[PDB]
Amino acid sequence: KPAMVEDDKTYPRLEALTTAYRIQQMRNNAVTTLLNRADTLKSYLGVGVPHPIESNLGLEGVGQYYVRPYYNEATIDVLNDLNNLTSAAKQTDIQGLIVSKINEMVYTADQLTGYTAALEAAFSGRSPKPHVAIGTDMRLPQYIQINGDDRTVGIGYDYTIARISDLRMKDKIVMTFILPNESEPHPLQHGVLGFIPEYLVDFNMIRNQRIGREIRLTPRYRYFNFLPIMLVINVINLEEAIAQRTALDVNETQVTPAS
Amino acid sequence: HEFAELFYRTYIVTPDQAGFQLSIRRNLVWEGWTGEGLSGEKQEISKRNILQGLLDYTTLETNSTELIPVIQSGENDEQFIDPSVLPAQTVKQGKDTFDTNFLKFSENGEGFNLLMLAQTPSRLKKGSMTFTDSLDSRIALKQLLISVTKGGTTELFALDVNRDQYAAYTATREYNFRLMQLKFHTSLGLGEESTTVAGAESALLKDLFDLGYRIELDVKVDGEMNVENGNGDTSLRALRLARVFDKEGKEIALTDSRVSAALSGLTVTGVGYSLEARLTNINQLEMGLLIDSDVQKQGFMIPTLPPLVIVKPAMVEDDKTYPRLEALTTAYRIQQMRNNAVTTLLNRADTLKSYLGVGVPHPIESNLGLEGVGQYYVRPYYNEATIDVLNDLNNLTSAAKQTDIQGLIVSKINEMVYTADQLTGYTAALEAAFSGRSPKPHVAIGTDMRLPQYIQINGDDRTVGIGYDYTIARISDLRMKDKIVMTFILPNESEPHPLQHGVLGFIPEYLVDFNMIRNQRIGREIRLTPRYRYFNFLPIMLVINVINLEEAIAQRTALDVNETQVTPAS
Amino acid sequence: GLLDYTTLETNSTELIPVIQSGENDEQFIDPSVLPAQTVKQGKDTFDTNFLKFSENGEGFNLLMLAQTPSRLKKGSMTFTDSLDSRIALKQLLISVTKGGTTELFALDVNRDQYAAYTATREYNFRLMQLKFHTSLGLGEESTTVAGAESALLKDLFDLGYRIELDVKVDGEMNVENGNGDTSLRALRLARVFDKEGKEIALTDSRVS
Amino acid sequence: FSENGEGFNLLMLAQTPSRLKKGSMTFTDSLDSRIALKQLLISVTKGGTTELFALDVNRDQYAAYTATREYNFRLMQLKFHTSLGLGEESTTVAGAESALLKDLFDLGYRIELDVKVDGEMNVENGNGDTSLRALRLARVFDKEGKEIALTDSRVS
Repeated sequence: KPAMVEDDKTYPRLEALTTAYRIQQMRNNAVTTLLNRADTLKSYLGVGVPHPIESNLGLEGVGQYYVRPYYNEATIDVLNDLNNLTSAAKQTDIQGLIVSKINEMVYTADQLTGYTAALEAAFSGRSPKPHVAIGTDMRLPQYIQINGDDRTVGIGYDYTIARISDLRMKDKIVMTFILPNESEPHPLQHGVLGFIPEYLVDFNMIRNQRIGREIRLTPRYRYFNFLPIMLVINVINLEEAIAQRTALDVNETQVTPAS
Repeated sequence: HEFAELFYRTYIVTPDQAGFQLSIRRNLVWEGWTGEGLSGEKQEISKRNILQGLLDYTTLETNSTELIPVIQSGENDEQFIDPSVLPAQTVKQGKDTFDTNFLKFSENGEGFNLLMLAQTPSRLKKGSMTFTDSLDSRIALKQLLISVTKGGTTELFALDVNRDQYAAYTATREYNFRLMQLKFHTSLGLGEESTTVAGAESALLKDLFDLGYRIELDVKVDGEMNVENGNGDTSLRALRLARVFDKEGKEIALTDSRVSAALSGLTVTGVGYSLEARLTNINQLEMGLLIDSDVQKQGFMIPTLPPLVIVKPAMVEDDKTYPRLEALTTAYRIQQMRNNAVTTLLNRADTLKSYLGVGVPHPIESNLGLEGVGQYYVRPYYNEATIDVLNDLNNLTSAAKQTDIQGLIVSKINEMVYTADQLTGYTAALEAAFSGRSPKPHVAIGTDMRLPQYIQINGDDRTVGIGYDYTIARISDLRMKDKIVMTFILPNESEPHPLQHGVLGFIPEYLVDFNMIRNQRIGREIRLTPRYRYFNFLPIMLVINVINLEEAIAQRTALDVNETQVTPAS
Repeated sequence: GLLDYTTLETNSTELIPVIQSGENDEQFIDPSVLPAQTVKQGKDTFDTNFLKFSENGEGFNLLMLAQTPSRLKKGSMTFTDSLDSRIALKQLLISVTKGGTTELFALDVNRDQYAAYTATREYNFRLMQLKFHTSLGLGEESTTVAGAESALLKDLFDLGYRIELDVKVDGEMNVENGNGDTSLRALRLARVFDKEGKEIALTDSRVS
Repeated sequence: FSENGEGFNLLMLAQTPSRLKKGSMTFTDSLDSRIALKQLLISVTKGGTTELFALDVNRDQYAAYTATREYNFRLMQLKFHTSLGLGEESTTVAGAESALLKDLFDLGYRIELDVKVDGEMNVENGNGDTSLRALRLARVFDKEGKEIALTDSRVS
């Protein structure tokens, strides 16, 4: 801005600066880290293959000292995997398919990772239950939230559901196990946010024979990942199944002689 | 009447203005400017709006502090690898364009100078390599390029190494004061789907991969760097095949005949590496992202309309030639408040077909030929859909058929409303433009006299959506027959605002009564001059068409079973 | 009127150009390019066309054209008839030529944000100005004469490419005299669009 | 007079050598409050001979730019609607009396041309446009301040 007249019209108040900072840092870097962690787990562990504890040196996370590595991927085809008998009950059936699949994924992960044993070993005098953290886009959660007659989103498992407007996580469901009640880094957590505060420094610069006031913020933050466990599932072709009705996969018993 | 005031809020104006003018400030983001060193380009470049940043991902991600190696022909062609193995890659930071390649390991050779090596065209004008360039606290490897060779065929693997056990430079307990070293010892695993660089699945390890096997490559690399003057050297110490695994993660001896035959001809060597460093200057010589604001202000003005009058002989009272005074008022109220509004709505529908295409969003300030100031707060969006209830409705019993059709149509409405909220970003616009509370997007449903009773009887799966409010508008006009029109409406505001769908430009007019001896006759007349117009702001709307409604009710359509290829026909 | 709309909505004061065929022919486009159409006001039917752009001075008098036979029988053009607060371009025409083939499009620029005569205070005190600069788009599945496709823009429309024409039009009008003028300053295509909303260069093989 | 295609960026056009040597100019390099037409260059042609008359049209009532009530908030417009004349003793190239208009000047006649020039200018990045829209001869004046008919034998 010009360094002879204050201008709150071209440059707004400090709030615009702070909110631009807040958006950039606290959303885009985190999304990059999460998706890159997904991709690197894909690259190293294959698909759906448990690994012996501390036998996968070459991928961060002190969590590998307590839990077997595990990454699995799944695909839901709502158009070809939904069951209807009446148009009035289609959304409940959609919820049924999605919740049943997520429950199956959670149970299989808990089965082959042995997370319960690690959890009970790490903390004594208490036996908490594994907590599922689920993130997704701005359209799906209300197809997870109950409507009339529906069952719990994961039986016996407590959960949290998050909202994000960014367009990578469109029709995406990402989940893992975390500890909600701890504020200091543990090997069991998914990751921690290393943070170093920045203070504002405002002063004049003479750049290429200039006269102008300059405002600078240098951020200091870094995202680290601990638990090498995560499940990535995507749902495709939803609105078509909602608008176009499918029904009644029928398997003939070939009593009409062909076998 | 309900309909006209539903989409067009009444805004009254005194007769002393020819129109109303709006002023809106926009806050926008953009990097680098013309100045006078080149005075580059006419009509300059484009500037982005910040609100688009909430939905996009390369809008804010900028890097200028990164110290990436840069090629200069005839200057540093010796420090880089031979480009005959891998062609140089192109990278962009700031506004410079240049080619890069992986730095190579040298054993007995001289160390390089990372600080100097990363001079980019932006720096050179700003000054070449002054004192106060100091490397950041952490410097780490990102990729390693090992050549797995099978029978003369070379495949390069850009193994992402930035994420691993130990790649962060560590301060030394002794020796000099700023000598940071690299002590790198681990095994890097090649997964069964670990792709070759530049796409393409690994075609060499397929033989082990088809059996589901994997190889363990241990890597022996050391290095050192000075964080004051940018000097340092790195050397590879050892690299060889260490272990081979099965699908169960059980050690398999290299002496087995099959794996040994599959491993015949395998030699692995390290080609080069790439190293990340950030130039933490305390004085700094970058221009960040410039932030400004611009103001676009619009002029809206309101004309008159053709007059209406009744004439009658000026000696008598009549209910024959003139019933009371109410006739003109009723005619005028029709004139104003129904046909013109409906015509405006339909013309907007046609216009949005003409411009936006079917069901495709556009970025912010993507078009200016569209009417309405609301175009700066949301992506434009127009989508249409039709439901063939005859070919789509589910029938179980003849008793619940109306409930079934109601559920189908309401589910379709929910789909469109939710996907509109997803694609437009209207929700965040409401969150921002008003800060006292976060109101739910208030939805209005306008349609003819036919449909509404098939929308609300009983058994609503979801009303119009959870936490959504609705208002049902009904009208008798024909050309709206058998359609559904919906949009987004603010019920709590009265003044012009970019989040209104429309505002009814209205100035009062009063009766004109006096004698005119014209055409050489005498009569009493009542001149009525209406002056109003409809002004609409928000460029978002959704429409739904229904066909075969009569066909489905009076003819059964059930169970389009989908036989799935069990009767042998493949 | 309760059911149909056309039983009402009468015009009797709007000023529309009228062909006298020999008395004001110079101020219309020639009939060899676009045949005149018949329109009705009140009980009077007549011919109308588009006012030619003033390529070289010679402004036009608006009241000299708006004598309908109903106004002819009403005697001389009344001296006190003044224009309304609003005067705007109701319809803009474009002619695209490729290889000698001429086609006309009807772009409805009515009610657009930058197409209303605004009061100007630099000259006199009853002068209205027009200042028209925007991008007039052409429908990918519409905009031929009232919609639908064309015979010269197939290559873009089949793949669905959208064209933006930048327009520079300036105009002035006097709401007491009836003298006014209108001129086209510049007219050409600048950008080409698609579904994705990202422009394509004018040098790509298909677009070129 | 640029009419079609690109306009002109004035800030590009004023890159004097000293400005090259000094580097770059400061932020928000803004134009003058007013913009003026310092000269209008018209050409007179009679039979194939062209003579240039440099009419300094500055300080006439309508050579000033004003802000628009639409578009951007920095766009200033130019509307120059007036009559320009060429006289016997007014400053002109090849003397106050030129060769192509000597006949009228000897008869004491001075010609008046109606000029209609309009334009656009922005004071933020230096881009703008101007177009010549109308220019012809309209009235002829004698040594006595009364308009003479164009159909009269001598003037015609």
